[PDB]
Amino acid sequence: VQLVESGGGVVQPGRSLTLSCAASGFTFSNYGMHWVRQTPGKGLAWVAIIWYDGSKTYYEDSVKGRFTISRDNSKNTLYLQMNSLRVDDTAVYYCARVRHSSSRHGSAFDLWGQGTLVTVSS
Amino acid sequence: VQLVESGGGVVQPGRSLTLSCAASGFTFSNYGMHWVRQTPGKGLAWVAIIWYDGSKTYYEDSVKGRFTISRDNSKNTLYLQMNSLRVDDTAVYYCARVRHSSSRHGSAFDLWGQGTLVTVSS
Amino acid sequence: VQLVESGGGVVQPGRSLTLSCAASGFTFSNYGMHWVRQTPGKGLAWVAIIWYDGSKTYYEDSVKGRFTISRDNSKNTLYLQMNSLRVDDTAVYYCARVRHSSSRHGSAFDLWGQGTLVTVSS
Amino acid sequence: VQLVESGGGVVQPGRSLTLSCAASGFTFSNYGMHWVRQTPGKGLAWVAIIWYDGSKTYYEDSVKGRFTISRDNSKNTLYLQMNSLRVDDTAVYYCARVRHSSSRHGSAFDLWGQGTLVTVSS
Amino acid sequence: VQLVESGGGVVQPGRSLTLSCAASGFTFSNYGMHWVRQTPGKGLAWVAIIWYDGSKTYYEDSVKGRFTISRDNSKNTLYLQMNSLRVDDTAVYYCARVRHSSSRHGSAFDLWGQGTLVTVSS
Amino acid sequence: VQLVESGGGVVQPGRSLTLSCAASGFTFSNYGMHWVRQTPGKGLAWVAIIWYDGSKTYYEDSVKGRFTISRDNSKNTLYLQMNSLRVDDTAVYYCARVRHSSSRHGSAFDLWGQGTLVTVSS
Amino acid sequence: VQLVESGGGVVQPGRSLTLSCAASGFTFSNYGMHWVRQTPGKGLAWVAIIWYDGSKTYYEDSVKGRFTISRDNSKNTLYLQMNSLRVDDTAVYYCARVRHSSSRHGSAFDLWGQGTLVTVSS
Amino acid sequence: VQLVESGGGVVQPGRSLTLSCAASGFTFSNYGMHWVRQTPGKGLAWVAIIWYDGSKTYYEDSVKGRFTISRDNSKNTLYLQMNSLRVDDTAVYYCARVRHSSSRHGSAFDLWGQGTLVTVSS
Amino acid sequence: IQMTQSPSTLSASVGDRVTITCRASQSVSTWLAWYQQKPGQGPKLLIYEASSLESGVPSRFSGSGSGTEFTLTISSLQPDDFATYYCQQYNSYSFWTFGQGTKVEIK
Amino acid sequence: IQMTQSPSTLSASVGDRVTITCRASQSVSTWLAWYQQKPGQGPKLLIYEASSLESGVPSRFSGSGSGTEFTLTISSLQPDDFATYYCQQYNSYSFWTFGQGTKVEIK
Amino acid sequence: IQMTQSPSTLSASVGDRVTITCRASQSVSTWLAWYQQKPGQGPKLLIYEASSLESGVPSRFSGSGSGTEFTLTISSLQPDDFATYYCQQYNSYSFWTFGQGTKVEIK
Amino acid sequence: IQMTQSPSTLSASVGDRVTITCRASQSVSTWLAWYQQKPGQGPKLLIYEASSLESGVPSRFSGSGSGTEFTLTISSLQPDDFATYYCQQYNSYSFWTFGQGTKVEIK
Amino acid sequence: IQMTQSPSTLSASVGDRVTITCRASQSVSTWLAWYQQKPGQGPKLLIYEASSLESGVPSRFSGSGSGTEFTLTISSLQPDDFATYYCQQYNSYSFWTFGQGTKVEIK
Amino acid sequence: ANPNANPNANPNANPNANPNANPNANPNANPNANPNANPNANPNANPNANPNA
Repeated sequence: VQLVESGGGVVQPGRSLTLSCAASGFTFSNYGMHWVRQTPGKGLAWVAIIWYDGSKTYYEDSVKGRFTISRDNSKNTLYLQMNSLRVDDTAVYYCARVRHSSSRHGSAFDLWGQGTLVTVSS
Repeated sequence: VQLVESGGGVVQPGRSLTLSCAASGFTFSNYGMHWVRQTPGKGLAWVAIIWYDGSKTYYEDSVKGRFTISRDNSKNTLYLQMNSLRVDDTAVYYCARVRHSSSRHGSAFDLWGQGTLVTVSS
Repeated sequence: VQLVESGGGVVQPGRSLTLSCAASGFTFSNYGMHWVRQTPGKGLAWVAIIWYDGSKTYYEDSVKGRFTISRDNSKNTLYLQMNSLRVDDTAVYYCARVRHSSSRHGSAFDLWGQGTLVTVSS
Repeated sequence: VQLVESGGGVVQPGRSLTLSCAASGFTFSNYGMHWVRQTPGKGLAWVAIIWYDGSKTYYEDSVKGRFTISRDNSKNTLYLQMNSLRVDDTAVYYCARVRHSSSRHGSAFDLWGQGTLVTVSS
Repeated sequence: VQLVESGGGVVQPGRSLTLSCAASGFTFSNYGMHWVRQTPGKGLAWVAIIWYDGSKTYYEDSVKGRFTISRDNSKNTLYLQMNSLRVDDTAVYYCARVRHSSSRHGSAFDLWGQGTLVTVSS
Repeated sequence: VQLVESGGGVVQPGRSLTLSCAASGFTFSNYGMHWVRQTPGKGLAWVAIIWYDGSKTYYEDSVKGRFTISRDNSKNTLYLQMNSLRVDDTAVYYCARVRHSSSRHGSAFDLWGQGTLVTVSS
Repeated sequence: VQLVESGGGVVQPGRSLTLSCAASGFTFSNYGMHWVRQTPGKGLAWVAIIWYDGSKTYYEDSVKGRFTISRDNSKNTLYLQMNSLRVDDTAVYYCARVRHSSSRHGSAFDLWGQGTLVTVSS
Repeated sequence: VQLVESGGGVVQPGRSLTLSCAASGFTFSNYGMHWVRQTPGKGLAWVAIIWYDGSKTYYEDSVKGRFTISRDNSKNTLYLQMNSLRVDDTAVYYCARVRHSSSRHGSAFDLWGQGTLVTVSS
Repeated sequence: IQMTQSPSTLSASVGDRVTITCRASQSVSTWLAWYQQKPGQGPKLLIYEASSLESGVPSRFSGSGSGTEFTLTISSLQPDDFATYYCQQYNSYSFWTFGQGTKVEIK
Repeated sequence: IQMTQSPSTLSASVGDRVTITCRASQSVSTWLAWYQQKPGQGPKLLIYEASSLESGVPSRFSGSGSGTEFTLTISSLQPDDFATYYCQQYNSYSFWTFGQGTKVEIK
Repeated sequence: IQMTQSPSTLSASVGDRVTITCRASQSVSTWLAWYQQKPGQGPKLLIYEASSLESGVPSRFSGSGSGTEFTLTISSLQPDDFATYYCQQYNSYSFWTFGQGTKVEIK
Repeated sequence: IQMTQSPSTLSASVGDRVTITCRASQSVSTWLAWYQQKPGQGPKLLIYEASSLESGVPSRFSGSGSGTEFTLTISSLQPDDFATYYCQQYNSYSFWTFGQGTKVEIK
Repeated sequence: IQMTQSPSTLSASVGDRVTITCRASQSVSTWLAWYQQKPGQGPKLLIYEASSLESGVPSRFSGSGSGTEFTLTISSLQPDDFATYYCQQYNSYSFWTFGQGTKVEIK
Repeated sequence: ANPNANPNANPNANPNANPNANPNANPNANPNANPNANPNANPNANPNANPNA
């Protein structure tokens, strides 16, 4: 039961970079997944959520209109297409899996990835 | 973001008229919407609410049983089907979007349309 | 609008009886409802209360643990399961609806049912 | 309409046993099915579910990774294959058909088989 | 785009009568068809569906086990074979072509035949 | 109607210890509770109060800023999280339930727990 | 692997034109082909499909009944018999081969012809 | 019902080798045939297929353009002419017959040959 | 889902405005269609998905609604449009059921 | 979600009135079903959605309740109603769980 | 579609119960076959369609499954059935691919 | 299903990074393709199923997305990569449609 | 919802008792979770709903509180448990936010 | 306390809602599904077809 990302690297400000997140060992199409940053010198910061179907997506107020999260249940893969990058977004991006809850109020992130480093600089 | 209505015009008393309200530039299936009149010589007056699903609805005390509001989330529209119109109902009808609130007490109307003039006379 | 009960009859002391209360003509899932007794020779007496959701119930001090009030919003009904019936419980049972109130203090019982007769005797 | 199981018997712990469930008299390729245990001295226990196609499948948390459920819509037959049977898994296994529901929330198990006995002992 | 029924007439109760539906002017083998009854004094009532291949059929509860719908893609025809007719089943029978829909939820019945009267009496 | 506590022990001065209180047999989410000490050689002494919702709390003048009281209505629990203990806190901690009263002034403590011994020593 | 077309030219409106498409280097009888138009000033537009044997064809709604697509597996050649041409119908016509897919949902057009010119004017 | 091949041996890389595989005891003119490789250290591998007439042929992607399979219905024999052999072609070549199936999806290989060893080395 | 219509009979003249109300016993989302059956013929589709218009139908006919309240509004009643109109629902997991039919009559 | 039924054993005679009560440790709304397993056979559905009757079940059986309290009532016990009655819940995001079941015996 | 077998090697004795598991990378529906190759011989068909038996093979062999998890069960091992077993799939639009194969040895 | 591509014209130099965005008016799942048409030739497939690469295409080309937002990413622009790129969708019950096409020019 | 933790750095020795305090700027009810991120790895959930333990978490960890004051108590600190602990809130209508994180170091 | 419906509430999406698979969803066949021809289907040769007479 493993969850690994990829697609990081160094890109100049204003350029677009796309991340991927391959899930293995569990039924991926049953879980709504999150993307979480970890900027050094700051705590974890939430980024986006995909609602188990692609039907509903919510973003942090600082990434609306520049980040597009979409999932592919057929290949067990997430995507966070990042457009118009700026120097702020240099952070490690984590995938998160929402725990099953016997209610309607959601649950915490149990499965976390290992993180892919995104550097935005000139 | 944009919120434009239609369906105005002139009808005789006792007839029925249906208004529409097309929402563009934002996710419509996440917001509970309102309808608001504006009679010249008087202030705004609330008319009806729709609870983000069509599950729950509320009306002004003077329009119960004559006005029916329903929404179509697949096409991003509202429909305030007005029946048994009277000379009182001469007004301009606006749409309103309920602002997101981090509580359970709702919030104010943040996005308003340009209004359609509905005239009832003989 | 209308509010009609059922499920009355005659049962032996100690038996269990289930009452029903079907509501029509209004949104039943919006109002908290009550059950009220009427023992001949005595005025009305309150029995239970259901809090518009089934979340909160409060019973009379003499029927705590022998009466269970529960509501079904989908079929527009009320239920008052009466266990360990005694000879004292011979009374006509009414349904009551709490009036809409613009405060945090509730209101009086406006819509009353026609009442069902429950007789316990040997 | 008839639903009968088969394939039960006595095996040693750690071995593998496979059950089959032949459905007759109804359109089998339209119903989601279940498997249910009945351990003597205990109540009925749910085991697995198959989603009318093989597309989705959920298991009880005590049998995850040891039981495999799969269906053959062309022959009108279910299969629950047991791997690494333990002393606990001795019970009677029933197939359960999910009732047709005019909604999105499923329904109860109406048509139950005669069940087969699975004994694990040394 | 023509759709013509046939096979109507007068039969005694308990006897078997078979209808046909000759399509013309379009690809019959591309559409799923329905049969709809019209008993005078009532509205239209659905009877059966055929799933573009003969693979899936669904019937009304009052005709299950007595009506057998089948199609012939090679001659562009339908067939509703009735067995054990009753005095209830006297009506006018229409074919219906399911409209092409860019989704998985079906569509309305666009093309209707002219209908043949089936009379069951003694 | 049973009230039991837990979380006692012996801890050196300056450490943080969290007590607990389990409620069963009554609707715990309807009552405001207390915590009371019983130091041998002295009488009882009030410590904290929780206002049925967590909205209001009050403390003894000698434990303000060191003892925090909070309750989980979903799990029927109370917590008195104690920080920076002294030798003067050697006492037995009880839970107390405030009796229902038909006024705006409250009532005495009707249901008392058994008590957990908390000892602070070097 | 090559796909070469012919039969284009310039004709007056209302006439009939026949295009061809000779395939070589692969088993043409195994492939369902398409025809695709390119009108300058506009992107590509789909025209017709042939289902690997002649059983099924589908046309764009604007060319239904005027374009007749057909194939001859013995000569490895498509045929698009065009009737009643209009000034709209001038564009470059491409053949497209459907890529082999290990599913039932089709695939993209991998092999494309060099295109031929069909001009209509008075 | 016997399937025996021939034409094996050891040849140099770059040379071309042709085998023969004759059928006896059944109507070879009615059943399509396969060729299957068996290399040491790896499971079976499929090579080619003949569609009961020689009209249609399919190869593994690793042998396309170098292998040519054909049949002689009069003598009940298969011919697989290998060209441009490589050292990776060292395996045992098996003739296989497709089982008769009352459907259109084919069937497994029921009748198998004995195998000829072909080794390509310097 | 029991499907009901109102009014059962509607009198109107040429050039008037006509609204026919269809009410569902249960929520049918936006899956609904309106037919028109002239006497002696077969019903013809007018509105599908309760809002869109079938190809070829004159722009006079229009409809709206979602949930359990639907209406069909004719902006200008012509001599052609005097016929019975039926309301059909095809919900997600529900079968097809029709209304009782409202007849538009000359006044 | 743990479902417990009381009483576990319920003696009754022919023509009596019988009530079997099922309690849920967490709110299960109206999603609940009652079964009947005569010994040596497979259980048969009697009530679904806690109120409705499965087709073919006699009108004697009825059920009521919502939230966490439920009750199955038999208006008149028959000679062939002496069997174990079970309780099931199928909530929104909760899996299917069964109660321990109550046995009805002759008196 | 890649076919894998588990376990690669399984030791068993005469009369022991043998189960061999074949797993699919992509769902192959019901189309699958099991073959048996003794050293120095040509493999023979045992199970076609993954459930039915080829004529002439003893009833000891049996198989079941659908989707991606297919297993072959030998109820009573014999000193004849000691051979290498191969898993083949022939899906609708996919070509014939074979698994690596498992081998059984005398314990 | 109306398909739109943006930006219509994208000036770039050799060795730069180019991303072309394709947006679908409705959800087209993962069924989408990308083409490249040099002037005077016939288009050749680059990406099918919105993620996979056609055989023989350079590894520079890459794409991602599902639903309504699809992008094509060229890691290192080459002097033979200056051509018009088209977006195609083939949903389950929808027909094949193409976008207007963006032209990548020399900066 | 602004979420803060104290103390920022907590020196402790093996076998000592550790308490970490998480304070929320608003009422988050009981919706809160505790994490643990050793250097170079991804955070692992320990406590969910502020009291319950995730499967596989050692029994040493425990948490309590409601409203705006939460604490995480390690009954016996092990050499394994030296890592940075994060506090998360997921209220009803509020989005997920994380605390700054307290680092537990050897004394 | 007022046990009524509180008509002034938050009528919005509730973004922190369970984003999971809903195991109890209807596992049946959905009879009201598109019975049409699926115009976009695999038009290829189906290499695994009956190779006999």
